[PDB]
Order: sequence, then C-alpha cells, then structure tokens
Amino acid sequence: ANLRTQKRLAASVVGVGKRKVWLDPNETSEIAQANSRNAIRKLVKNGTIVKKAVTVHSKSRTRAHAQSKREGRHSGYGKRKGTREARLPSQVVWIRRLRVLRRLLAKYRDAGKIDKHLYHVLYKESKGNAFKHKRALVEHIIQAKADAQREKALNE
Amino acid sequence: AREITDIKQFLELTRRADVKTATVKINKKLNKAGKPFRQTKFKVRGSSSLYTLVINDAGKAKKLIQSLPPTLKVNRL
Amino acid sequence: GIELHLPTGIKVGHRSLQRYYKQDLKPEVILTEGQGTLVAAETRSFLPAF
Amino acid sequence: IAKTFTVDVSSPTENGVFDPASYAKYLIDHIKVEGAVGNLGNAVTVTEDGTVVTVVSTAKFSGKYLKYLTKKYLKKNQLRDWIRFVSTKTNEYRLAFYQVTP
Amino acid sequence: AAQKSFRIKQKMAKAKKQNRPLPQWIRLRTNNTIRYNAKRRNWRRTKMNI
RNA sequence: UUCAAAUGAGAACUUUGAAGACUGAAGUGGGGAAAGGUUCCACGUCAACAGCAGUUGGACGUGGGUUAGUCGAUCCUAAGA
RNA sequence: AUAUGGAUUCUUCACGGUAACGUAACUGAAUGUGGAGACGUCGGCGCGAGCCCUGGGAGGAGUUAUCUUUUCUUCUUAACAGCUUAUCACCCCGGAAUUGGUUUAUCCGGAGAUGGGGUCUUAUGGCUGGAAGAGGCCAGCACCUUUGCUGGCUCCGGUGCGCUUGUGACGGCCCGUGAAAAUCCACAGGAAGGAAUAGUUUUCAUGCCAGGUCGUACUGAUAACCGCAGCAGGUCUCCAAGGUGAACAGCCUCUAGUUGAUAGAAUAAUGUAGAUAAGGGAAGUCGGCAAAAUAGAUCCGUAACUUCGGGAUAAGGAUUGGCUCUAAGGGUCGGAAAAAAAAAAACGAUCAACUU
Ligand SMILES: [Mg+2]
Ligand SMILES: [Mg+2]
Ligand SMILES: [Mg+2]
Ligand SMILES: [Mg+2]
Ligand SMILES: [Mg+2]
Ligand SMILES: [Mg+2]
Ligand SMILES: [Mg+2]
Ligand SMILES: [Mg+2]
Ligand SMILES: [Mg+2]
Ligand SMILES: [Mg+2]
Ligand SMILES: [Mg+2]
Ligand SMILES: [Mg+2]
Ligand SMILES: [Mg+2]
Ligand SMILES: [Mg+2]
Ligand SMILES: [Mg+2]
Ligand SMILES: [Mg+2]
Ligand SMILES: [Mg+2]
Ligand SMILES: [Mg+2]
Ligand SMILES: [Mg+2]
Ligand SMILES: [Mg+2]
Ligand SMILES: [Mg+2]
Ligand SMILES: [Mg+2]
Ligand SMILES: [Mg+2]
Ligand SMILES: [Mg+2]
Ligand SMILES: [Mg+2]
Ligand SMILES: [Mg+2]
Ligand SMILES: [Mg+2]
Ligand SMILES: [Mg+2]
Ligand SMILES: [Mg+2]
Ligand SMILES: [Mg+2]
Ligand SMILES: [Mg+2]
Ligand SMILES: [Mg+2]
Ligand SMILES: [Mg+2]
Ligand SMILES: [Mg+2]
Ligand SMILES: [Mg+2]
Ligand SMILES: [Mg+2]
Ligand SMILES: [Mg+2]
Ligand SMILES: [Mg+2]
Ligand SMILES: [Mg+2]
Ligand SMILES: [Mg+2]
Ligand SMILES: [Mg+2]
Ligand SMILES: [Mg+2]
Ligand SMILES: [Mg+2]
Ligand SMILES: [Mg+2]
Ligand SMILES: [Mg+2]
Ligand SMILES: [Mg+2]
Repeated sequence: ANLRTQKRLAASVVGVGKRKVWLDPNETSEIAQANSRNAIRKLVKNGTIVKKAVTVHSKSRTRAHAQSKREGRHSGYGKRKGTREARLPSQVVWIRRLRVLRRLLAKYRDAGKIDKHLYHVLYKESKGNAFKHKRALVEHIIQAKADAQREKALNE
Repeated sequence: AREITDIKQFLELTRRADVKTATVKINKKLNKAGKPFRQTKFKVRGSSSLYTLVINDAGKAKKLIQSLPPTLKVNRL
Repeated sequence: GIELHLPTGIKVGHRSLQRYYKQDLKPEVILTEGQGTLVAAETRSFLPAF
Repeated sequence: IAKTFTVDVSSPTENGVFDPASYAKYLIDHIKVEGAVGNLGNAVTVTEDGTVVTVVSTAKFSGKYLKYLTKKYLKKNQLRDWIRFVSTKTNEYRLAFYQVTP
Repeated sequence: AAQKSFRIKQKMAKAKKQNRPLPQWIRLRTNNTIRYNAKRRNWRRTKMNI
C-alpha cells in the first residue's frame, strides 16, 4: 500500500497543504483504490479523508501586552532601542502640529472670529514656531482680540 | 454586460430578430428599511451583449412576464 | 470514556471520535444469486503469469 | 430593539441527562450585561417551559455568547463529550447527541 | 529552455526515438551479432550539445 | 529523531497514523529567465545505479501527456552586423 | 463584407454654451503641421490598491478544577460596460497696499490675486450591470465502478508616521539635462463630391463573417543547469504573515515545506569547534597574533589641533525592570367442468491615536 499519490491529490482537491491532509489509517486498503481526482472527492465527502484543523496561533498574549501598552506601561528608558527620532520622526511631529495650527487659523478666518490682516500675521507667526500647540495659539489670539479692544475703548 | 432601464424600449429588444433566448431570475433581498422583498431581473442575450432589466416592484414584474413574445425561448431561473 | 449507556437504553457517543462518526464507509458486498452461485463454483486459482 | 434566542433541551432531558431548570438558573447568574453578572435590568430574561429555554434580550448578546455559556455549563457537569450545542436556524438552537445507538 | 525554436524541438524528438531498447524479436535473426543497443543515452550522464 | 500498523522472503531508511522537531515570508514556500531535454505522470520492476539499505527513486521496462484572434515569438528600431 | 434604425440637407456638409467646452452622430484627396509612442535619479508630502490590526453579527472547532461576552477559523466579487467622482490646468464676473492667498518644504498676484460662479482629464474611488445562478461556511439525506439531491447562512462597520506597491503635484542634483523607429490620431488645407420628391454618410446604434505558423510538460538547484559526480562552489528575477525591536538585523511562531544527508555501542589519548578559571596582568612573542574588555537608548560633559566644514559617539560620568498614578500633546458636529401456479383491472457634545 503506497499512498504517496493519493495524498498528493487530496491536497489539490481539498485545496490545502499536504501537511493538513489526513488519511484514515484503517481504510488504507480502501484509499488505494482512489487513483483519480474524482474518486478522491467521494472519499472527502464520505469522511474517510479529512482536512486537519489549522494549528492555533493566538494573538491573545500580544493583545494583552498592547492593551497594557496603551495604558502607557513599558515606555521606560530600558525598553527603548532606536533614538528618539527613529521612534517618532521630528518631521512628522512638526507636520502634524502646523496642519492643526493651520486648520485652526483657517476655521477662524471663515467664522469671522478674526479679520484677514490679523490672520496673515499668525500664519507667518505660526510657521516660525511661535506656538507650542493648539491651545497656546488660541491664547495669543484671545490676547490679540482683547488687545485691539483696549486700543478701541481708549480710542473711544 | 449592459443594464437596460426603459421598459418600453426593453420590449423592442425582446424581438429585434437576433435574440433567440432570455431568462427570468428571482432574488430575495431587502430594502433600505430592512424588509424582505422580491426582486426580478430580466436577462436577454443579444448577439454581442447581455441586457438585463431590473424590477423591484413585484406587480409590474409578474405582468411583464406575460408581455414576452411566445416564440422567444425563456429560461425560468 | 468510549460510549455512555443511558436510562432509555441508549448508547451515546464521545466527541473524541467525532470524525469516525461523520465518516461513512463501504457497504457489505452483497452477491446476487447469479454471482453467489459462480463464486462457490470456481476452481481456477490464479496467482502466476511468468 | 429586542432579539429572541431559543434553545431546544428536549432530547437530552427526556433521556435523563439534563436539567432545563438547573441550566436556566446558571444562565441568569453568569450572564454579563455591560459588566459583571446578575446585572440583568429587565433588559434580559431567561424563561423556561422545560422542553425549551428562551433568552429575550435588549442588551448586547449573541449566539456566540449563548453558545459559550451553554458550552461552559456543559463542562461543569461533564456533559461535554456527550452533547453538543448546534444551530438549527438563526437563533433557534439545539442540544444533541453525537452518536445515539439503540 | 521552455521556449524553443522549432528546429531545436524537432531535434529532441529524434533523440527520443533513438533511445529505446532493442526490439526483442531481433535477437533471433540468423547471423545477428547484436546483443543490445549500445547507442543508448541517458539525459543525466551525456548531454547532446543541442 | 521516536513509537505503532500496513506492505514484504526481508524494514534504522517505503507508505499511513501518532508524536517531537526545523526552514521562519532576504524561506528549505509559490512562480519564472538562461541551460537541460522527457527528468513530468501512471502501471510493472529491483541485475547494475542512489560511496549503508531499499519493498523506494530524477534508476530500469511498458505506455500517456504540452490545445491560444487576446500569453510570447512573428512587426519596429538601438549599439551594431 | 454589408443591411436596417438613427442623424444631416430647400440656409446642402448638425446644432447648444458669453466662455473654458458640450453631444449618440454630423462629408473632406493631394500636400503640410502638431501630439502621442517617449523616457534620469534622489527627497519629503497627498491620494488609491492589497496586506496588517480591529468592533458588532451569523455559523463551525478549541480550552473550561479555576478565570476569559473567550482563543482559532468562514463571511469573497474578475476583465468588460453604464452613471458619477480630482489634484493640476483653463474660463466669465470682478478689480486688490492696511499687501493678500498658500505648501511640511516661499512661492503666487494689475501679463488680473483673494473671493463668487463654472469647464475639463477619469488616474482613482463610488452605486448598478457582469453576479450569485458562481464561489465559500455549516446542518443534513440517500448512493458504492450510478451521483447526486436538499436545506439554510454568505451581513454591517472602524483605525493608521503601519508594510509592500501604483500614482499625483512638487522640490534637489549635474562642465552628466538622462534612446530610436514602427504604429495611431488631431489639425491647417479645400481637391472632389453631392438634396427637395428627394440623397450623404459606415469616426453613432444594431446586425453578419474570419482570424494563419511556431513555442506551451517539468526542474530552475544542499539530486533535473556549469563545475569529469546525486560535488558545502557557482548562476539573473517577482510575491512576502504575527511578536519583540529603530529595523527586510538576530531570536520564537502561523500558511506552505521538509524531517534528506550510513547507523549502533562505549566516552581513552591527540585533535576540530565551543566554554570557564583562583592571585598576578603582556613578565608571553619578531609583533598584544589569538582571545577578553566596550557596545543599545536618555540626560549631562567633550580638549589639542583645523583647509573653520571638522575633529566627535572625542575622552569622561549618571540612568535603564515591574507596578499604580499625574500632566501635556488631536478630529467631527452644534453658537364443457373441477383443482393448482403466474400476471393484469470663550464654551458644548461626541469620537480616537499613540508619544513624550
Ligand atoms: Mg514613561
Ligand atoms: Mg521610524
Ligand atoms: Mg529635522
Ligand atoms: Mg560534441
Ligand atoms: Mg535517517
Ligand atoms: Mg525555529
Ligand atoms: Mg514550474
Ligand atoms: Mg515522478
Ligand atoms: Mg511504482
Ligand atoms: Mg549501494
Ligand atoms: Mg543493493
Ligand atoms: Mg526512464
Ligand atoms: Mg472567434
Ligand atoms: Mg500581445
Ligand atoms: Mg514626442
Ligand atoms: Mg468602470
Ligand atoms: Mg451590485
Ligand atoms: Mg460591481
Ligand atoms: Mg451558492
Ligand atoms: Mg461583503
Ligand atoms: Mg497608508
Ligand atoms: Mg522593489
Ligand atoms: Mg507550465
Ligand atoms: Mg524557486
Ligand atoms: Mg550547490
Ligand atoms: Mg551536470
Ligand atoms: Mg563537461
Ligand atoms: Mg521583498
Ligand atoms: Mg514583522
Ligand atoms: Mg514595535
Ligand atoms: Mg522581523
Ligand atoms: Mg535558527
Ligand atoms: Mg521542494
Ligand atoms: Mg524519508
Ligand atoms: Mg556527507
Ligand atoms: Mg568497554
Ligand atoms: Mg585568571
Ligand atoms: Mg580575578
Ligand atoms: Mg590592571
Ligand atoms: Mg616583552
Ligand atoms: Mg622573552
Ligand atoms: Mg610583523
Ligand atoms: Mg586582534
Ligand atoms: Mg581624536
Ligand atoms: Mg562617552
Ligand atoms: Mg525606576
């Protein structure tokens, strides 16, 4: 009983690797009759030939580790390898910050929250790194509005 | 290949002299309100292309199956 | 551990054998009287061609 | 928005291996609604006539969940290997035997 | 090669028929000196050089 | 690497099941180019060959197999002849 | 090859739109002109595809003394076709200094910006057809050289400095500016050609026929090729999962694939490869040869010299796990008879990343 043929077939027919195929060891006489891709298909549906289950790879350990990770778990120096830059490029950090600063400055000019002349300055004042983050901008804005209102109330 | 829209225009196609066969397919789908209904596609094989009319309304569907030329071969499902 | 004998007089199976269950197998070879007759009548014994 | 799941306990019960009351007692206590157990707020009700068990749920719940609790309670009582949770139609479920021989 | 000018593939054919064993009725022809085919060639040992 | 079974005159080495392992996607995976030329695949087989063995084989014997208006060549020019 | 329908014409070779252009069409020889074919390399950015991750749901498998709304897995959609969809670009209105718009990257504007309203390329995506009838996942029936049959379910989302890759508009580089031809199209041109009882037309729709020759198996290498061989050598290329980590590094696994390199019994010398050593610390040797020490990241600190750019990671210090916290960093939307057999009837909300 040499089954190397029928095992090569079943693999192609059941549409899976040779290593996942299973031939019933007690039907050995039976399977030896197969010899044809058609024959085999009886044997698959019949149940005497079977597809083994994919061996299990669970991600559960990593899920758990990434879950804790996003609680800010192991960021400690000892857990770092690449440089600060290699982790999170400065250029990306910059680009993110400006975009936010500009979409802000945009939305304001179009809500009439600021005039054009004032805008044009904070665009230049922004590109030149005068604002750490989005709140710091709106602060200087609030200070510039209350600024031209102490020049207006004393010009009244 | 081509979906036909007009039903007065589809009915000319049904003759056209080059169309030997056609078919009526029945599907079970559900509308945007998530309710089960019956859709019907009229498939007609032209020489060089396939025309299919879609009717979601069941009534104008069932009656249009009587609107077919009797000479023309029809496969139900 | 193989089978379980229930109060209704019912033997229930084990899940470990699950594919010996779903596996159908060959039926008995059942000879017709025509064939049955002939087989018990046959004295020619063929191993050899050499 | 409430969905209705129903399990058929009939075949193992009348052959003597199963308790629809015990099984239903369990479901109530082990079902987690938006948190820990017992918390069913009249958002979930396990009711049983004895040939069928019925979960009616407004709260987050599924076939999977129900199969995971029922396949779990099976193990408690060692009726795993003698019985299997199986779906006849969507949300209409059945507890059955693998090989029944006379 | 797998993409071959016809002239090449035409050649390979000839080779395939020049390798088969001597026809076993020939050994019994009167005054025959030929024991077996000496011009046999095995794809592994001797290349044809086209 | 290990255990059982089948096969067989004969099993450390063949086939199946079980188990343990490794390549770890820049692979021991899936395809191709040049080159080879039937090695492909089945049946039968074990004299020589596979620096042990052999029931196995890219070995030996008998056969079967390669399907195009669209994938290539064919057409065009390059350095050149 | 050709026929029917459409379209054009008594204003013969169509009409609309201010325009960019539009459309189911709408004659066009000689000759001419223009386009495509047709193009480096690198950098970042935007968009897409596939993959990766991930929530809800419908199934099947696994584990369950104890815990886990749990772990694994199926839930897919081609060429081709219609309708729609873009950055760039261009058009009309209008007329800007209180200089404005704008990219990550500072370029743009009276040779007409911003703003208002449009036009196009269809790269790419979207909905529908193709097409669920296919494929996949489950529960079933019968049949053993018939072979199939029957049921269900194939659904709805999210996220990104992610990975490969396509592409776009950009920027950088050069005493280097990174093929050619077949082939097809448009245009200028007006030869020629033709209506009113009729004719033009095949760049519109539909219909009819034909598509020759040769290649096509398999290997592509720790056995199919070259090395005299089944030789640790040599030999161009595509696709590429999870974790750790800066990483296509190393180490572990998943899909697929192998488990083939003569075996058994003992464990002496000398070996080959790999290791460790008290005290000393190059006293060894032609010679610190060989080996050891150092190493990642973060924070501090960093000389002489110098072509002012370097030297420089100079030298030299300190920190690094686990756990619980704190703070900071965003998007979207709202202000003939008898018997027997057999057959049939300045807020608010909400959503979400990690990185310090
Ligand atoms: Mg920290
Ligand atoms: Mg990085
Ligand atoms: Mg920088
Ligand atoms: Mg020669
Ligand atoms: Mg061995
Ligand atoms: Mg490994
Ligand atoms: Mg191949
Ligand atoms: Mg072979
Ligand atoms: Mg053989
Ligand atoms: Mg030998
Ligand atoms: Mg021998
Ligand atoms: Mg041979
Ligand atoms: Mg044809
Ligand atoms: Mg071609
Ligand atoms: Mg050109
Ligand atoms: Mg399309
Ligand atoms: Mg669709
Ligand atoms: Mg589609
Ligand atoms: Mg189907
Ligand atoms: Mg889908
Ligand atoms: Mg991306
Ligand atoms: Mg590449
Ligand atoms: Mg091939
Ligand atoms: Mg390969
Ligand atoms: Mg080699
Ligand atoms: Mg060779
Ligand atoms: Mg040679
Ligand atoms: Mg790669
Ligand atoms: Mg990885
Ligand atoms: Mg990482
Ligand atoms: Mg890696
Ligand atoms: Mg290794
Ligand atoms: Mg292989
Ligand atoms: Mg082996
Ligand atoms: Mg060796
Ligand atoms: Mg001894
Ligand atoms: Mg020492
Ligand atoms: Mg010491
Ligand atoms: Mg010392
Ligand atoms: Mg000395
Ligand atoms: Mg000395
Ligand atoms: Mg020396
Ligand atoms: Mg050294
Ligand atoms: Mg120095
Ligand atoms: Mg230092
Ligand atoms: Mg600490």
